[PDB]
Formats: sequence, structure tokens, C-alpha cells
Amino acid sequence: PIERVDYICERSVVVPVTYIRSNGAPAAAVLEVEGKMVALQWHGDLKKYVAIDEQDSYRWADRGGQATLSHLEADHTAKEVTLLSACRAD
Amino acid sequence: PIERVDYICERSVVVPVTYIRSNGAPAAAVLEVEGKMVALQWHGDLKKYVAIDEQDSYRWADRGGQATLSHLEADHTAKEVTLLSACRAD
Amino acid sequence: EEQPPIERVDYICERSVVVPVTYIRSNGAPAAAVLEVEGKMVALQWHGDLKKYVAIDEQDSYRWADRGGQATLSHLEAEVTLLSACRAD
Amino acid sequence: EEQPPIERVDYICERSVVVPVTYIRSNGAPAAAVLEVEGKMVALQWHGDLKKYVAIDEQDSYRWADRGGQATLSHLEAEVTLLSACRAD
Repeated sequence: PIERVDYICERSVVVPVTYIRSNGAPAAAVLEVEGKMVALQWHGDLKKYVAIDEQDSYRWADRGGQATLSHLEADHTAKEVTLLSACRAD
Repeated sequence: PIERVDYICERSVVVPVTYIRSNGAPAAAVLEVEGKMVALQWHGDLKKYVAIDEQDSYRWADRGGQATLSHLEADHTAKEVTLLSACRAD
Repeated sequence: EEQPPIERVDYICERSVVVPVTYIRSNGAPAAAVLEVEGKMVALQWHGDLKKYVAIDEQDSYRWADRGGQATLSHLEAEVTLLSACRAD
Repeated sequence: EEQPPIERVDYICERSVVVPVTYIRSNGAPAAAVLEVEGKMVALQWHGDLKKYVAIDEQDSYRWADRGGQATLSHLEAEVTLLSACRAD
């Protein structure tokens, strides 16, 4: 139910991740990115994790061994920005 | 079920924590300490969290608003060392 | 004994990213900067002709420029702007 | 233009704690060190009489000494050893 995975991304950036699963499904992920501890909740309909802090809305997708960090700024006019697109589990 | 709490400890050390609960009980905690991401599992009998990595066995107790970071070295002769004893939720 | 001026500055950037910086000056001129960015300690040397700091490691070539309190973090594999709205706190 | 030598050294300590260090030297002598410890960027000035580095912030007074490849991180509120088994990797 708790798993530590390190990802190596573009520019050799290392993203440490903790995954928390519950009863056969993803539940939460905790990341350390951009100097922050980022807690995210699994959204099954979106097939990705979304930050619990709506004012600092990182998203994390780990799919088929490739993971992506993105972020949506708080203002409703903002568009989602991809921050790391070449992360792979070490 | 997912909560971010920052602790301020001795020497003004800041320990970021994510708590993960499941069905009314503690389940996991993720800490950033000593430059590491540390994932810990709740042990109800011990009333504390214990690192999932037996080779780097941090322990975390958050009790009555006071939290304590300790660590047990891998060798069986080691004794538990208290690393931070004056942590309080910010 | 020599005491090059050492200054800590924290920058707050877009997404409220905090970039801690130590500046080390020597005899009235910039000399070095140390940043914590993307989970890394990055040491940089001042390049006066370029008017910016360049990572000492050519294999991980961050650049850092501060002009009028606004700073930019960029990176060159072999230049991409990583943070463009850093402001001295 | 002046180029004080800049060196990155990583120390591996007890509990496998990694302390990243940047050393900045000036004209053949130690001058400054920048550490990342306990989640902080800590800038320190060399004190030749004490043969160690002392934090520039007196309110958070870390000290760092490296002698023969073995280093100690300590701290003085107003001295506690925090890491005593650091070794240059």
C-alpha cells in the first residue's frame, strides 16, 4: 500500500515519489518538486493525481512507465503548463 | 484522508509532513527530513509511524500536538536515536 | 584574513517557487552564486561579459541572471527559460 | 576577471545523510562554504583562527569543519554536534 519510487526526468532532475494505494486502487501520491512537498489525490476519471491544494494545483500522471508533472495556476484564465515530460522510474 | 502539515522544530527546522488516513485511522505519513523523502507506515501497537525502508528506519510520533523524529540504525546492536524532539504543527 | 562578502537572498518566482541563493562577491565584483533549484545544489561562476552566472558543471548548465531585482533561471543542454518571474523577497 | 575557485563536494554522513557543499576559495585560502542541511541553505564564512566555517547568521549558527576528509556539522544556539561521521564522497 505504500511505495517509494524515484523518477529521473529531463536535465537529470530527480522527483522522489511516495504512492499510497487503498484496496487495489491508487489513492494518493506525495512528490518533492520545485523545493516543495506536494500532496496529490488520485482522480480516476482524469486518470491522474491532482494536488489537494487548489491554490497550487500540480498534477502528476504516471502512465505506462512514463510520468508527467504539470501545473495549473490558480486564476481561472490560466492554462495547464507541462513542467516535466520525460520522467522515468529509476 | 490526505492532510499537509508543516512542523517547526528545534533550531527552527521545518519538517513538511503529509498524513494519509484510511477509514478513521492513521495509515501513512510522508516526511522530508535530512534531505530525504521518508515514507512511513502507521503501527497502531507502537502508536507511531515506522519507515517502510528497514535499512533507514526513521520513526515519527505525533502525539498531543508534539511530534518526535527518531531513527534506528540497521545493525541489530543499534539503539534508537532521537533526532528532533520539539516539533510543533505550524 | 580575506572575507569575501557573502549574502543570502531568497527569490519568489512563478507558482510561488522559492529559489534560495547565496551570493559571494570578491573585491567589489560578483564572483559566485549557489542556488537550490529542481532539488539540486547548483554552483555558478560569474561571467562578466555575459552579465550572468553560469554553472561550473558544463554537463548541467544552468544560468542565473538578476537585473533590477528580477531574475531568470535558464538552462542549456547544448537556452530554455525555467523561471522567468523571480523576484527578490 | 576574478575567478575564485568554486568546488562542489558531496559528503555522506551517518544514516547515509548526504550534505551537498559548495566551497569558494579566494587567493589560496578558504573563504566561504554553502551547505544544504536540515532542509536549509546555510551560508558560512571561514574563520581561520577557529579552523572552521561559521554561519553568517548568528541566529542560526551552524559550524562546519573538514579535516582530512572527515567533517562535522555542529550548531550553537548561545555547541551541539549534529553530524559527526561525514566523509567526502
